[PDB]
Amino acid sequence: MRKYEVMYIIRPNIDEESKKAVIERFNNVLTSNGAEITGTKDWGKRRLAYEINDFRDGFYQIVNVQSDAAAVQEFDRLAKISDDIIRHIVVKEEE
Amino acid sequence: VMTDPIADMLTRIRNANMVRHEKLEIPASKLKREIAEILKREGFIRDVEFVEDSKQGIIRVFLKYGQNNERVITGLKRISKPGLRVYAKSNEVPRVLNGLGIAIISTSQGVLTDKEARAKQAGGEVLAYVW
Amino acid sequence: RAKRRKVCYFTSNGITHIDYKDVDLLKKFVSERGKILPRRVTGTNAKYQRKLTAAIKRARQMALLPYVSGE
Amino acid sequence: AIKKYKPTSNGRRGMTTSDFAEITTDKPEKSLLAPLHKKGGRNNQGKLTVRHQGGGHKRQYRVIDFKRDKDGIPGRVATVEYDPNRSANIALINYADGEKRYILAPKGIQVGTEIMSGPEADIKVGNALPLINIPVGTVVHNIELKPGKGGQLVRSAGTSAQVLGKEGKYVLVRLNSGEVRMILSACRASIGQVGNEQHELINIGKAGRSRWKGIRPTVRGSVMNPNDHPHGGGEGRAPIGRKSPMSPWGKPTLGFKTRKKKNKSDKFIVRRRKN
Amino acid sequence: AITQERKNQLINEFKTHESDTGSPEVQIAILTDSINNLNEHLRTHKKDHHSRRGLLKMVGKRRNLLTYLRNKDVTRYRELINKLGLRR
RNA sequence: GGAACUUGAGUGCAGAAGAGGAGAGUGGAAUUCCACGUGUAGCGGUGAAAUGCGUAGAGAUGUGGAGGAACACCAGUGGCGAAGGCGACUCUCUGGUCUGUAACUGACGCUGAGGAGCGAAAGCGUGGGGAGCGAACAGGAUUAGAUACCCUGGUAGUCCACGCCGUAAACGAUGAGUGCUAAGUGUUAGGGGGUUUCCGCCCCUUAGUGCUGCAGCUAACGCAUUAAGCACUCCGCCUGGGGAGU
Repeated sequence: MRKYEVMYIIRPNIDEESKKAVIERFNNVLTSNGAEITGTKDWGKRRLAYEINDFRDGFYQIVNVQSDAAAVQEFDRLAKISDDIIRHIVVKEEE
Repeated sequence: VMTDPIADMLTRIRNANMVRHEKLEIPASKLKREIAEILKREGFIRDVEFVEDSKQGIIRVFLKYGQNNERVITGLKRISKPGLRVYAKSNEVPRVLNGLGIAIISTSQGVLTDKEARAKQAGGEVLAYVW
Repeated sequence: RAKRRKVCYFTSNGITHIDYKDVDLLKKFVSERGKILPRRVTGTNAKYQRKLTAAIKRARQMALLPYVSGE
Repeated sequence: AIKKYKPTSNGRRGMTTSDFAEITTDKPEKSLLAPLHKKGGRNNQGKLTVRHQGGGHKRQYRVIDFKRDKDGIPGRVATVEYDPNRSANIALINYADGEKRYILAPKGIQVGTEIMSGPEADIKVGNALPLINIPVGTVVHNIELKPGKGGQLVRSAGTSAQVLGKEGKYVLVRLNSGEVRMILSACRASIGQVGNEQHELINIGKAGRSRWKGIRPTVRGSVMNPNDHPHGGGEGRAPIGRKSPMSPWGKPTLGFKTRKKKNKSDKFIVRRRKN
Repeated sequence: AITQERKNQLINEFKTHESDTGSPEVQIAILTDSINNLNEHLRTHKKDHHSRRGLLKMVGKRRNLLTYLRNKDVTRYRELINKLGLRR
């Protein structure tokens, strides 16, 4: 087991309820993977120097979890299936 | 890789002659201290003194130097070497550099100078020549 | 002989940063040309500059900083 | 894998066969077996519309619902079986209903893996869900042209297809050899390219294996008598002197388009002939 | 990796002493575990030529250490290779 | 051969960084093509030109889409790796190196014919890919001739996957290991200390690596604690040129 920090972007235009749906979904997946919570923060809306698909800005969101080591391998594709999410990255925590 | 401590001590004393430092250190062995005592008898070197530290070592050798500059020894070489055994019958031993030079020949009676070896009529391995 | 102008100013108030979570200091590292400043100005040791390099690349992955802009 | 044969005989010198590693059980389930009388390529009138057909080994059809009309019901891959009828291997799948239906088998499937036929099903291989829910660029197989008709597209082994993107009407698709069509968005399709890609690499190695296929030999056209074939006649290996290489039927074959210039499918052809 | 707990378990089982951190026993044991993991790693990818030559070097190490162990105490050696099941 | 020792060596503990290897995913810029908008006689190329592209509306510009290849700037006689060689990012597995009190093993070391593996680029076999670049080749120029240097194109190749081939100025034209031998001035990562909480200055000690130079070596050029210096151990190799690496 090891620590992990993860960032991901959700769509700026999304309705707050649907945002609650995708966040409870990402949390249910994150706990399905056995990734224990350590801490989290909400960067929220921020302007972008460049668009990814088209959007001029995005909702940043981050999590910090103690976990495998096996889970990220399943978490990535499940982070790929959703059209609502834009980008996701999982960096190891070794400050 | 430390193939032979004695030849190493010989390149130590030769390099020491080249650098003209007053003294240098060598790891201990009775084989080394005996021939060093032989050089002490020959007088080419001023003094040798061991200093104990666990386990082996460390001898400190003081090079002698002439009153009018000049290296005390004009040459030094170890004819004996691993991968090429050498032997010498008691009458067969050369008198290197004629009368000035002396052989260092280990024998059954112990390490001996070519004069003492000729007197004892005892042959043995020729460790090195110094001149 | 010898001293560099505008050297470091990081180890003096470091260290272990960031690795990339901050945006303000990375905004300090970026040039008007949008590229990382040379060690001749930044003053950092090459290891710190390279860890900083991979860190800012991670920031570009975070899209926290521009990849390219006007000069 | 491919098991090369040692040249113990002249027919052994080139012949090769597939590993059959995917196969699990020696025999098909009795319930879904169907008869296959061999027409031999003859018309119902009795005349042979198609040249050099028939004379092959006897075959027995296994029922296969490409349509996958049921949905929301999880399945399970119990076994995989050889299919004489086509290059693609068949993999039996047990539904939670207790229903059993042979189904087309994409490579990399494992025994006992769950498979849902519903819209809510996961992208994971063996699943079949409607194109609207399909993410762009994922490989897809057994695509239907219309819902409820079955997936005529991409049934042969080793073939694949990809989505270039989609609108409400219609979803784009990359058909094999690069051709593209706006297939209906409502229409169902199955993710994951068909397995047995090694079938193309198989070498027959003798005239005798062809008889079992059974691919009957085709006489070269120049050898044929002039009354029977346009390229016939001449005093031994006649040059294709006559203008425009030709079929025994009057239409030219080399580079001559056989397409109807006016067709209902012409509107759907966003792209054609990439070569 | 191997994980640190597995090392602590692997060492204590084979020590001739309460604090025998060294010894050809424990050395050839830890190197054996490294050989097994690296061998499985070679099985995962045949393209790992560097892991392969490194494995050859570690085989040189095990061969030299077991050779000297044959040179010293044959009884401890046969008991050890019987314990591990290795060596021809 | 018996009995011992830790300094050679190995292992451990506590740390240190590295384009090290392989697998998977992902990134943005640009070239090119396609689609449309805009707008019109040039565009492109050379020493000069012409071939070539363009009123069937190019080039240019705006937007969108597609595909492949490479990773700018960071980047540094920087780093890693045995060599060859490795330069976007993330993750997965994993090799190697260095430092430090110091625990343990107590010579368990070095080299190494045969043998085995790796091994640039080009090439060959099979299946894919092919944006650009580009042998062969086509055309236009240059010239007495131009089977070239130049330009406009362009196949194989260059790319991937599974194999073969095992050649390079594969060079540092300097084999590997170890000991010793003035120094100096940087850097690459560590360790200790002498004031200072720190910052930071100073001194010392390891290993990597750049240059300048004392002794010493030299046909000369030069080398020079990274010897080609003084010594040791082992392997490879040389015996006039051409004929002939035939």
